[PDB]
Amino acid sequence: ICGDSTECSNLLLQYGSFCTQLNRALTGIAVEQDKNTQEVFAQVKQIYKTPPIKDFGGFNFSQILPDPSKPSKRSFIEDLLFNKVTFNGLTVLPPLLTDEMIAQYTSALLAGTITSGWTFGAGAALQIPFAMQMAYRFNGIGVTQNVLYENQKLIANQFNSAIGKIQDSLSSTASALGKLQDVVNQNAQALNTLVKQLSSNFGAISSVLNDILSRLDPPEAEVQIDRLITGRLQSLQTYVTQQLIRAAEIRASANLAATKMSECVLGQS
Amino acid sequence: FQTRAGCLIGAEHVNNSYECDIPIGAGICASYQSIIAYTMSLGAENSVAYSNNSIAIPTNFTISVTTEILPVSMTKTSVDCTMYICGDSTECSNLLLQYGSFCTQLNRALTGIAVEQDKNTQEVFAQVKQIYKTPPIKDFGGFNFSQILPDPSKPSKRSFIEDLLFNKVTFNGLTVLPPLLTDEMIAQYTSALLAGTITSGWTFG
Amino acid sequence: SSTASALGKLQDVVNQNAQALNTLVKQLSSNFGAISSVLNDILSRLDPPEAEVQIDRLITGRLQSLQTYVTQQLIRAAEIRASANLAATKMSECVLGQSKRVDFCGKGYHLMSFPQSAPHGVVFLHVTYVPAHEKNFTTAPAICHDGKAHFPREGVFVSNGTDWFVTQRNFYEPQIITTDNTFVSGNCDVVIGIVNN
Amino acid sequence: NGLTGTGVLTESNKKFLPFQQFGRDIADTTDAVRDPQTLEILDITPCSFG
Ligand SMILES: *[C@@H]1O[C@H](CO)[C@@H](O[C@@H]2O[C@H](CO)[C@@H](O)[C@H](O)[C@H]2NC(C)=O)[C@H](O)[C@H]1NC(C)=O
Ligand SMILES: *[C@@H]1O[C@H](CO)[C@@H](O[C@@H]2O[C@H](CO)[C@@H](O)[C@H](O)[C@H]2NC(C)=O)[C@H](O)[C@H]1NC(C)=O
Ligand SMILES: *[C@@H]1O[C@H](CO)[C@@H](O[C@@H]2O[C@H](CO)[C@@H](O)[C@H](O)[C@H]2NC(C)=O)[C@H](O)[C@H]1NC(C)=O
Ligand SMILES: *[C@@H]1O[C@H](CO)[C@@H](O[C@@H]2O[C@H](CO)[C@@H](O)[C@H](O)[C@H]2NC(C)=O)[C@H](O)[C@H]1NC(C)=O
Ligand SMILES: *[C@@H]1O[C@H](CO)[C@@H](O[C@@H]2O[C@H](CO)[C@@H](O)[C@H](O)[C@H]2NC(C)=O)[C@H](O)[C@H]1NC(C)=O
Ligand SMILES: *[C@@H]1O[C@H](CO)[C@@H](O[C@@H]2O[C@H](CO)[C@@H](O)[C@H](O)[C@H]2NC(C)=O)[C@H](O)[C@H]1NC(C)=O
Ligand SMILES: *[C@@H]1O[C@H](CO)[C@@H](O[C@@H]2O[C@H](CO)[C@@H](O)[C@H](O)[C@H]2NC(C)=O)[C@H](O)[C@H]1NC(C)=O
Ligand SMILES: *[C@@H]1O[C@H](CO)[C@@H](O)[C@H](O)[C@H]1NC(C)=O
Ligand SMILES: *[C@@H]1O[C@H](CO)[C@@H](O)[C@H](O)[C@H]1NC(C)=O
Repeated sequence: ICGDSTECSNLLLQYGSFCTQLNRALTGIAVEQDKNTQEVFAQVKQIYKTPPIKDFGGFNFSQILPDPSKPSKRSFIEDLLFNKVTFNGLTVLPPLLTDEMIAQYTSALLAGTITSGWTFGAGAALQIPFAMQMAYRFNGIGVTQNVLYENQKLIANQFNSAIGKIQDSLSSTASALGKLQDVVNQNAQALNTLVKQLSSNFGAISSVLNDILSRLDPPEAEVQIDRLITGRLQSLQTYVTQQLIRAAEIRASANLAATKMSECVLGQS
Repeated sequence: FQTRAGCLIGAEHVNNSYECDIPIGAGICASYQSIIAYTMSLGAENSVAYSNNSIAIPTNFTISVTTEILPVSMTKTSVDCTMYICGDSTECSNLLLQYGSFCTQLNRALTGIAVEQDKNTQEVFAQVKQIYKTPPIKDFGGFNFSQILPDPSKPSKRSFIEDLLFNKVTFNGLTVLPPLLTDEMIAQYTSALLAGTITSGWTFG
Repeated sequence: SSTASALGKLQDVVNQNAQALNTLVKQLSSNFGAISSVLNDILSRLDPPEAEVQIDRLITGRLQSLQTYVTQQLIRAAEIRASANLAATKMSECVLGQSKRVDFCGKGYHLMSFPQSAPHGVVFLHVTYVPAHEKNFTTAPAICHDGKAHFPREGVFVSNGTDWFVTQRNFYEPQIITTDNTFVSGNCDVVIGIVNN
Repeated sequence: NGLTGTGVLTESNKKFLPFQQFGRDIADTTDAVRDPQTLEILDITPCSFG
């Protein structure tokens, strides 16, 4: 509102404690974002590792396991996803968890569910050969475990074909990740209009406060600065309210995602 | 120290890695010994012994009891316009008259909120049709629910745990309205639910 | 009883409500650009023509403050309603019956639950079953006998080194293999892992 | 030249053309000016804060 001006700060002082509330709301939003990430990804304690030898009954997980060649230890699909999608008093704060830590959590979860089955979600991980785990899952859905032990080869073949096909479809068709891009675009547009609103007269004689200070007598400079102050404060309030609504919706989405990871990854629903 | 979040003065960088006490950012945080800043440690490291002809079967078991706290309601409040902004001034009321019907919308919103709170409590707790009562003689196969069942000796008719919980936790035109359901009624619902699930199992649902 | 600060959610909900109400009542003592924050002094100093202007300034400022308070209350009420719906669903599923969705109520295989009241909420006591004291054995997917393949009706084959046994999945309990707890399906020349016995 | 502002002045290589006087980047923020007595393309940068 003021841009480091003593007179503007003094005038804003007599408008009550709006700014403490605004800053509190924004800080709450930031902490809420951090909690969302933490509670959706931090769901295990031990950081499991895949064995050096990979014989998963003929199945091939090379597309999804981390690649030691790259520094980030990200999977092929994770790299494809990352490549697929792209001051005046405002600041951006870095997230608490870095990308490498998130990748490490994902790798730990996947190794745990790929070696011990669903047992690692309740107590301590207990090893089980992968074919036996698949037989258990077929028994769960309502098919006797004879079918898997008699069609293992074909099952593995079409599983590999499907994973390759989804990799190719993701690589080719760029228009695949729409929701994340929409969220980013909405945030960027909100920031753009918020910063563009600073260039309005709001009924005053100029849109820049420095010229008003350096050109005009204080006694009505209070009037002009009051016009500027009320306009900018109203715009800021609107922006804060919109941010609160969007953050609430994002929190609901994060809760759904956490439930899905807990129910479908750690067990068969 | 120089971090992706900025610069830090007053703490000593270390090359260890412990749990995260006071999160700072960019995957690093600080703690007290002196004050030291380090990199977050995601947790312990282990490699499960996978093979293609070896499994692990448990031989014993434990029974665990955990808590889970959930808020269900908040206080019901109401606010009057003319008492708040005007403070019993005729001219203030006359001036406010021409500002349209904002105050009707405000009062409507507050009343809706209060009704919503009452509905929330009622739908959360009133899950039963009859109040069941445990028999005076209690031989539950060796299990002991004394700390959980209500104690008739206390005037409040609350259990030990409920008393612990209740003891532990702590005008200018605005008013606070009492909730529709009193504490004793809520305790009665809880006791009915708990006796029904102890004796009848899940069949009473 | 001993450890405190275990009920942070209810406490800081109460604190949020109290803080909002307190700042709302505090907001009454600001000039908002007028000559004073006390009504009568403005009234009993000036003539009406600008007294009304000052009154208008006070009125509008107090109006935005009240509007902001109401909006914040609405947001908080929506959040609390979502929490209450979750609590009602948990009470319906994990108290009146045994739940199967993993990690919905408690960590481990859920058994049953108890409700307890709170000043503005509920407390669930979840009872769960957690295995321990594991042992490592050699296994196999099927058994060859007379050229036929045998699979367990419900269980898994293990061996402590000799003679093989069938057991249930979640608790060690070996039993001699019999035609009563195993079933046959075809000849054993296609399964990968058959063991002679 | 009557334009008041606080910042740090750095030599800029922006290629003005003989009729402009001062440029800007976005949202009406004077980003570079031309001094009257030397005709030099400077660069305005806000002082550090955070
Ligand atoms: C699992 O899949 C990967 C990739 O689909 C296989 O790696 C391929 O191996 C062949 C033979 O060496 C090469 O010609 C390809 O160029 C490799 N692909 C890539 C992307 O590097 C891997 O062989 C598969 N696993 C098994 C056991 O066959
Ligand atoms: C599980 O079976 C293994 C079979 O080797 C037992 O030995 C462990 O083997 C893994 C694989 O190299 C090692 O990482 C462990 O250190 C071995 N254990 C010990 C105590 O040295 C193992 O004892 C069995 N039980 C458990 C709980 O792992
Ligand atoms: C399963 O675990 C329980 C609990 O640790 C064991 O019960 C204990 O057994 C020891 C030795 O017999 C006694 O000294 C303890 O007093 C027992 N505790 C309780 C609470 O009864 C039990 O022995 C274990 N069973 C197996 C087969 O390992
Ligand atoms: C159920 O647990 C309660 C826990 O308080 C037991 O009550 C205690 O019992 C012991 C042994 O009789 C007494 O020394 C204590 O004074 C009792 N405490 C209280 C607060 O009364 C109760 O006995 C247990 N029930 C059974 C059947 O064992
Ligand atoms: C595996 O378990 C079986 C079942 O108990 C063991 O067989 C018995 O072992 C005891 C101890 O030597 C003998 O006294 C019994 O005569 C055995 N039973 C039979 C029917 O022969 C077997 O020894 C165990 N093997 C290992 C390696 O632990
Ligand atoms: C389990 O894995 C082991 C080793 O990975 C397999 O042992 C191999 O068996 C084949 C079949 O005769 C031999 O040709 C190899 O020489 C063996 N390898 C070693 C290192 O001994 C075993 O077949 C696998 N069992 C399965 C897949 O059921
Ligand atoms: C399980 O038993 C069968 C029959 O006793 C074995 O099959 C024999 O295998 C030998 C060696 O390959 C052949 O010379 C015979 O002609 C086979 N006979 C039949 C009827 O198939 C089989 O090898 C045994 N499996 C194991 C792992 O020992
Ligand atoms: C930590 O390790 C780095 C090398 O990565 C080394 O330069 C440094 O001296 C070590 N100690 C501290 C306190 O940073
Ligand atoms: C202005 O006069 C000074 C004094 O000699 C000289 O150094 C400078 O180059 C002059 N600038 C212009 C634009 O005439």
